[PDB]
Amino acid sequence: INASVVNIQKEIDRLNEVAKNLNESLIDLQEL
Amino acid sequence: INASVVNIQKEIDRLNEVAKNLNESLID
Amino acid sequence: INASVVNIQKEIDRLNEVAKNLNESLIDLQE
Amino acid sequence: TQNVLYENQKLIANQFNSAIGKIQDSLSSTASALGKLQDVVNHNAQALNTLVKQL
Amino acid sequence: TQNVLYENQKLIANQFNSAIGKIQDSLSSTASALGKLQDVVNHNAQALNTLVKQL
Amino acid sequence: TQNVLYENQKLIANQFNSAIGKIQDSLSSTASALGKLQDVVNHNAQALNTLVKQL
Repeated sequence: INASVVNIQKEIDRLNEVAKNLNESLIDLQEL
Repeated sequence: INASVVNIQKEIDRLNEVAKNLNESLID
Repeated sequence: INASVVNIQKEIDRLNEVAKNLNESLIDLQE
Repeated sequence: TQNVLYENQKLIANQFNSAIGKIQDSLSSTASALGKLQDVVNHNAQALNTLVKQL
Repeated sequence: TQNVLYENQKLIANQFNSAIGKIQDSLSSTASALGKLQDVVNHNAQALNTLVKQL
Repeated sequence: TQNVLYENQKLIANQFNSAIGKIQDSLSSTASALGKLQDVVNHNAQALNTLVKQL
């Protein structure tokens, strides 16, 4: 009858970081 | 000693909306 | 008074399945 | 050469559409899982509160 | 023909960038939902623990 | 000029591939978080039911 706690802050922080990192994957083409 | 409810319906609705809207990003 | 349990194993396994399947969508262009 | 360029463009588009389909699947699964977790967490919170009130 | 190829490239890039924006939104929403669920789960765990310790 | 078109093709392919890698990573993290939430929610549900039966 003991309640445990969950810790998923690493996964959340990683999701936010990847959200930010995807900006670097946007395509900015060279004008021909 | 009150228990709280969680409300993430905004996030769920937005995920479903994106799962539908990605059809618009398909290349023809 | 009854506490219920959750079962989202199929969803978790689907996320991992998509993570793996996305390798077949990578681009290998003709030289 | 221009035909190699056009076939490359078609390959890019097809691979992109494939990836988007897979990503839509993942999004739907994520939403489903979050909904189930919401339901169960709120159900168990209400059960705990009912227990407290009944005592 | 080269203009047509460049325009196809711009089409592909525009569609890809829009898809990336949508995916980023989905990532941020999933992070927000997971955070809220963590907060409520731990709060209610502390609330069950308190109930046990006060019974 | 067609060298610029070739470079654009390669840039599109590489950016798409890196974005897909990032998305795969995020999917893994989401799966991990969901698994942990499921485990803890069901451990706390069993704890509550056991408290109920004890009382």
